[PDB]
Amino acid sequence: VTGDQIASPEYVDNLVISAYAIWATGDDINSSFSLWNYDVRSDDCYKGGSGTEDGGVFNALEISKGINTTDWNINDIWKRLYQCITRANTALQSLDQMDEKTYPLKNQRIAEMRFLRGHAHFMLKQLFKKIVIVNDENMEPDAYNELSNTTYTNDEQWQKIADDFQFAYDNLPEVQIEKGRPAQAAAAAYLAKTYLYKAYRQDGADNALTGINEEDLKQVVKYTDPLIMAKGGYGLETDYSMNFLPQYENGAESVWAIQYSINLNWGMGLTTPQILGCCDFHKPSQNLVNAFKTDSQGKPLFSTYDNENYEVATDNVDPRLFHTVGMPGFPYKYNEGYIIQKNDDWSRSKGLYGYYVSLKENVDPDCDCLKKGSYWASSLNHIVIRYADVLLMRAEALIQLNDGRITDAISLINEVRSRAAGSTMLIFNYKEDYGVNFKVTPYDLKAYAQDEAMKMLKWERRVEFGMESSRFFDLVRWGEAKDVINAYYVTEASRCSIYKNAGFTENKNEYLPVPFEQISASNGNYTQNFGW
Ligand code: NA
Ligand code: NA
Ligand code: NA
Repeated sequence: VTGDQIASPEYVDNLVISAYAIWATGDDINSSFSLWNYDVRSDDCYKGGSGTEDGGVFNALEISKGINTTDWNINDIWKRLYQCITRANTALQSLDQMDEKTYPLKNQRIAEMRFLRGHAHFMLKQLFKKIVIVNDENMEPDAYNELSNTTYTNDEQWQKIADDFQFAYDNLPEVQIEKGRPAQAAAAAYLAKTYLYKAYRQDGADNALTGINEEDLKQVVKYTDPLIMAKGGYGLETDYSMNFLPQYENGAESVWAIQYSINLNWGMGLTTPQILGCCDFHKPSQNLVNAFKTDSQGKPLFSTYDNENYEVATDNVDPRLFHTVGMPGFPYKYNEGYIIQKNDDWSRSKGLYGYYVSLKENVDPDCDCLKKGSYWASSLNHIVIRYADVLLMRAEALIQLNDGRITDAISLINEVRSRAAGSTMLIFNYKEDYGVNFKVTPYDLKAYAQDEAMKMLKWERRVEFGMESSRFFDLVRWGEAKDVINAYYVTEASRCSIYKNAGFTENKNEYLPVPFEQISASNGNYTQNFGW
């Protein structure tokens, strides 16, 4: 009955499109949904910019000192991520009322919105730990006003996120024509990722690891099953570099990505190098550059890598370095017209934060995909889930299960590591032209003890996902952020003097404080993180 329809298809589809759109337009230069601004806490990178006071709140995060519950940036990322949840919930409110006879893709669209809701809650959970679960799109103002971030235990909060991805897995198609819409495999991947983070229990009052749960790990293994992934045709790109190039978007490795177009990615506006005039943020560390060094057999220098800086002429190196970090003497993003130098064209801080450039989010300066507004921004997609992460999540789970499948996990690591060894498509002249000694070899498929296998796993993550803003979150997952980050502060202070007085406090700095503005507005319903 035409005049009795509260919501037409067009209007509901517009709500759905709006719920996607906020992922491209809802963030900003100091609050990117990549969360790069927060991964300055890791051993992968430095804040950059003009100096320590250019984003003082982010300097404080970088060194773990002088962070406040009231900091503007902390409240802002909370609010921006909750705005994404609000839009997904608005769409669901209308979708729930639709008649499938009128709107045949009702259930699939519901699944899309639940997936987006899960994406936002997952990132909030990584950042803040103790979060509000806003999963009732039909909630009245009174119920809405009594929401709390301790209604659910830590483990239950992870379960609630998983529940959204589970629905999504159960209801999404295997293949999407419109690639920004998640497919079944993307829900499976994110469900697995949720269970992986859930498995490393923090079931006590503080942020310490209390156990590693096997049932959660079995869910990771279940939802990374290559038979599931095959239904969507997902797999490694032929060459690693293709993950980060405009003409290779939506490939087999792009399990799920945010779609930009010439809607540019303004949230990366600060991370362009100084050669474009601004802003030199998000700078690879010397520690990360050194982590690409390899031994005479093509393996990581597990205990010695960081003792001397990478030296092109003499050292074996992983090709992934040259897709991750732009270094002095080399082309910027594969463009021989822009050779990086140790000078003020390649530093906004006279060298304080060094001369490395993060390549992954940057494009060829001649790209038609690159525009200048207030800042320079491109249409390069942001991949939330790369297939390499599926394989390495699977390996991690298998290694933690330690139930006779560590050799299977090594085989998985080797699919990623072998791919890196061959990844010279746009850098194949670097031996002849620059003296680069490429050497990466897969591991022998023999019996490894669990701790050795886990070391190999962590190391493969390090070189696979440098500068992709999950390194800090991994260290917290693993319960070792204080030790790894404090050791990095000690070693990196001789290279970047911003770390002189750095120091991480365990059972405090594993997460951001819940923002005070939020606590205050909740009238006692929100609880602060341990140690804050
Ligand atoms: Na850092
Ligand atoms: Na690349
Ligand atoms: Na630079």
